[PDB]
Amino acid sequence: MQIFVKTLTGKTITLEVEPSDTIENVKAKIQDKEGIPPDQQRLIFAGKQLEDGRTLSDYNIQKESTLHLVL
Amino acid sequence: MQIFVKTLTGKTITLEVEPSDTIENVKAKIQDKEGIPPDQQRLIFAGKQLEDGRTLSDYNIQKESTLHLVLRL
Amino acid sequence: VLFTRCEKARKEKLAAGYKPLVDYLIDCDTPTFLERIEAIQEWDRSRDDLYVWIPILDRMDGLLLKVAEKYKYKQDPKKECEVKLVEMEAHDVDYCLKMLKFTRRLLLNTENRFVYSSGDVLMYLLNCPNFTIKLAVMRILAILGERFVIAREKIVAHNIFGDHNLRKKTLKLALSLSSSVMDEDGEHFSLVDLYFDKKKVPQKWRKLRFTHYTSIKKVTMTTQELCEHSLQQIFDKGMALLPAESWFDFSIKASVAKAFSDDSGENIDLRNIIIETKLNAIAFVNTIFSPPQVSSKLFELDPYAFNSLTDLIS
Amino acid sequence: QVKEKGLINNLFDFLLDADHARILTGGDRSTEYGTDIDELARHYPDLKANIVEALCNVIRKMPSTFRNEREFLFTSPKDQKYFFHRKNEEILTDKEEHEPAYWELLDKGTMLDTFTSVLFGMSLGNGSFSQVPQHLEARDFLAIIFMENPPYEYFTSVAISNVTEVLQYLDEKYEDYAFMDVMKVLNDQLENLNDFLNSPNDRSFFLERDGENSVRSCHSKLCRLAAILNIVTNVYIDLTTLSCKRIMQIYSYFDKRGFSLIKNLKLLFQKCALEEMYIRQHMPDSVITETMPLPIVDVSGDGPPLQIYIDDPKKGDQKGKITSVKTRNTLQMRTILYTLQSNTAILFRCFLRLSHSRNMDLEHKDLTTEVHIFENVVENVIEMLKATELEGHLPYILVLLNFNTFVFTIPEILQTIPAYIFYQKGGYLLYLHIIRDLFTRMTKIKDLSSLDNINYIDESNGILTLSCLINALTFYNKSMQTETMENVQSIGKYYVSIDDDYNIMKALTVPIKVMALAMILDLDKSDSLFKTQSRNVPYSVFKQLLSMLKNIFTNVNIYTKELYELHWDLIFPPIKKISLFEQVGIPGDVAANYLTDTGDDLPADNSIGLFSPEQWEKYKKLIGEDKSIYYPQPMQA
Amino acid sequence: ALKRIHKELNDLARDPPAQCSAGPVGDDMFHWQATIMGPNDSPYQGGVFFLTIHFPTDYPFKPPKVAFTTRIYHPNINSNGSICLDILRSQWSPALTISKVLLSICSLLCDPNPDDPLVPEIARIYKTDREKYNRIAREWTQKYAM
Repeated sequence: MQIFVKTLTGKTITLEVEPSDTIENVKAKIQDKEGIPPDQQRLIFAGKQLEDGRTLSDYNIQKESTLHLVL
Repeated sequence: MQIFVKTLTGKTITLEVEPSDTIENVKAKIQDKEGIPPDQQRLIFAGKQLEDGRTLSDYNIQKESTLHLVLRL
Repeated sequence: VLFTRCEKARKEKLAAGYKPLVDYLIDCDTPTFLERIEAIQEWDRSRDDLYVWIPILDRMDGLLLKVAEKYKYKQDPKKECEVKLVEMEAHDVDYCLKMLKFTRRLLLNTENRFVYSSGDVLMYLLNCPNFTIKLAVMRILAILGERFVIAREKIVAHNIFGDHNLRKKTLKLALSLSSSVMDEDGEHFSLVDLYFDKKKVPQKWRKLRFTHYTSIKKVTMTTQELCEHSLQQIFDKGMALLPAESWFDFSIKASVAKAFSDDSGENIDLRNIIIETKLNAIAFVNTIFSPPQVSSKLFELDPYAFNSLTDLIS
Repeated sequence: QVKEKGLINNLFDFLLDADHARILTGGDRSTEYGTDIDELARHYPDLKANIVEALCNVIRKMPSTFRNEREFLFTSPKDQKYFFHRKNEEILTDKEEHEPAYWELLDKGTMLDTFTSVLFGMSLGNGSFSQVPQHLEARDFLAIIFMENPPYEYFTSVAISNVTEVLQYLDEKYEDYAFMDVMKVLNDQLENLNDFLNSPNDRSFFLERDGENSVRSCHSKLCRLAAILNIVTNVYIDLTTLSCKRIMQIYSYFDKRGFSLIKNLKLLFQKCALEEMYIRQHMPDSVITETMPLPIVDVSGDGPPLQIYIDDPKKGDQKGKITSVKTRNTLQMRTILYTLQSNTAILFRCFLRLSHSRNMDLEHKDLTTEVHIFENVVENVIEMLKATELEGHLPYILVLLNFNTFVFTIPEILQTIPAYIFYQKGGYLLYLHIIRDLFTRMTKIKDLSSLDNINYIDESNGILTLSCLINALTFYNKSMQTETMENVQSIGKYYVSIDDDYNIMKALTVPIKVMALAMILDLDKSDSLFKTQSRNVPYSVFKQLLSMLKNIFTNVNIYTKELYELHWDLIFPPIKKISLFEQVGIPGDVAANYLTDTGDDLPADNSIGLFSPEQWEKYKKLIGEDKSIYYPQPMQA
Repeated sequence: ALKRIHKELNDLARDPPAQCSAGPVGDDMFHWQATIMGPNDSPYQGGVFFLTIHFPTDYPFKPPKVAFTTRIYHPNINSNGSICLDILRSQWSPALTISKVLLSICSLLCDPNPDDPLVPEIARIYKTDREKYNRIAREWTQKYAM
């Protein structure tokens, strides 16, 4: 399903993910769309930083969710 | 037909729906009457949640049937 | 207390409905006012807001002061002079009790009691050597402060709990007697046993032995001497051999000894009064001290308090 | 059953009863009740019409329940006079509460508190309340807010706060629902006070009329006006609330209703300051300090009117020691006057700011209206300053100077265009004359050591003179440094028939410097400022003069051969020529097009042929002997 | 207050401000964690700041308690996280929303209030030396906010 990712320091994009996908996979997709490696990407949602080891299901991230990127 | 929705954190509301109506229509009407976005809405009937793709007739929801509304994050 | 304009207007409008009652207890002379307040025992209505009773309380607070100053119990901050251990006349004792008991009853049957503002009158009267007045004041103080622990905050309008002098006096009162003692024979004796014939009063409680450090001032009084001397005589004796600061403490211990010196009706009544004052002091200190502070100050020093309390309520 | 039986009507009808309204407490509980009614409307859209109809019906019915409950001003038993008359009088010293509290004890008071809390809750709901503008004209909504004969404390009450929230919500949603109506209400209220505003300026209106019912009537009018002004300044006209639509609405109002409002506000502030001064001159000092109006709930004290204490204000606890009927009446009067003055000053500052808040682009009509408003406000301020002589009115003059400084500044940097109009009308020359007179008066002061220890402002002549002189010198200094002036564009924005385009701020900076330097030289010629053998001037005054010298000798990169008077009707395309053409018969659009094409030049002959024969005759007849009044003219020395 | 907090969170979710984000902590809707990004052209620009918000049982009739969990340099912000803001102290109204509070805090970040500060030292160094205040704020943000 589709997800919304706004770059606070850049532009906004949309991605496709699955509930089981880890935040590391999301960061890898962000790198593919932009280029910055996951280590430098900072992911924020609902006022809490997103951890690579976790996943969307653990964070309860739903469809059309809007996340924030700091780079 | 008329159904009831009980908000565990409030009062009960009434919805005018039909058996063929999908759960998405019910969620939209619940948002209209309450203002909660449909994605934040979780509906429970007889202890089981409801899938947006299915219809009321699929879940065997009939006239006067009372659903429960909960929110999950 | 400070009320917002809307709150003050609402309170005034509410009190406007109690005007006949206020005129009933305010348009009468002092003896009639006393005989009228003493006739108010049961509440046939919901708990009245204490604000509507402000005119009455002040009047009572006016009279109590006249008795506090008459015996000089009012401690003057301008003077380092202490308070003499002088008993109150029985007439004055009844006069003060008639109003203190009514204050207890009123505080029991009212809410929004933060408006209660007498405060210092109770502090002054606590210095009275007579133990009935001490019991009444301790009862009123214990009913208060219970709100201050239920809410733990909020304007209170007396704030007497902060003072360290009152804390020290209350701790001394709560430690009067011991919930359990080891008699000479070695058999445990708890204060509850005072109401059963299966045991005898320990000889330790029957004799007075007070020691204070300035160089060590000692007052010793045997059972026979305590029986011969009156309570005021004992206070006079101790006052002549001890520094001022210790007098209050002595006034407790002596009063305890004289209570247990003989098994007379007056002595038994004084025993009951002292025990009730001890329980009320425990209740009060439980509300103006942190749990660890209470354990370190009272329960560790008096371990058998809980067992006696449980045994006394059946 | 609910719809037929009208239970929704019963949900509101009980709010017209004082007992139920008081029970609802008019706070939190009433807001929750309003939100609950809004949620009831939301859950059953079928009931929205009934709920709105019931709300409108109760709003319409509420004014009928108002009545003259009681009186707020009481004559003194000893002399049957409301206010003191001599500084040596005596005080009855009653035991009553020092400050009266009437509003919450009135039936309509608590009723309005509760009803406005309910309305605030419904607005918080953001549901059915959005439909009250329909089938309820604002002329009826305002009928409950601005009731006749309110208490002196009405403008500072929970009802007014809730009404402010509700009106802010409505203004944000419906921009033009009520602004015109409230402005009309304010103007009509000011008109009703014509007797009080136009009274002689040499004596106190109230003290002259003391002992008559006219005092009570005027005080009730002033209380209503104070409530109106508080609402206007808090909701509609505020520097923070000045939106583009708001500025356009103000322009439209002043275009289609005239400028009588500005004159009425000038008169209001002038008379309020005069009343405060005169009243303070007939009360014992103890009452003066006992009736200071400054500690109002939510004023903060900043801004005019300036407060002249008698005891140091950093001590506190100065109020409530002594009370009496006259003392309470004086307290009410002073509170009302203070709030009126403060709100009038805020309104004048907002009027002088207007579009420059947003820097939005303006059409010719909007620019002309803005400059007209500036001209009216500045001329009214100058008239206010000129009205009263400086002898014996030092407190009033100090308040006036503080008001002028506050009005001509941005929350501070000078407002360049209003200040330019101020200079063109002779305001700075008046300030110079006042400064010289105050300097001569200061030279008469017996000693100056005390003047250097000014922990606060008193009624002493020396300290008042020092404060007035310092205020005037500070205002003069702020108009000479380009760092503290709004950087408005050059005069080319306004005129085309000019010799040279010059930056308005820098061009204005020159004449002020010339006047200040001439004044300093004249003072030197008197052997006062310099050449003295003793410290004949306090430190602050000499520091201000040194700053003036430093600014005067600072350089600005313009030459400013001469300055052109700024007139609203002469802004290109000038309204005078357009109006003349309209009188002739030509449409305004054609006149504007011709003026733009010909570069602001009158048609000497009909060779262009756009004037009809009779039109040409009328044009030649109506021009007048002088054609110089249709072009900007240089400003005289 | 639950009906109010629900709609506040819904409003934030529908059109969240890109400057800040917030949500419940441990599903306790009365406890919220919020994120703020330093305002542009400010010494704190580019940083991330965490805040803890507690909603009183009588919300919105009383202001929420907002504390800066992350260390920050500002005249009106104390190291313990306490905030000195008008809307949270005296200018609170039920009409205000948490999003408006976050926007006001973000504006205050680049618009301090030296005349009425919380920690005197920061206000004094700000008034005496603007450049030194900017430098120290930048260093603190780099140390902690980044």
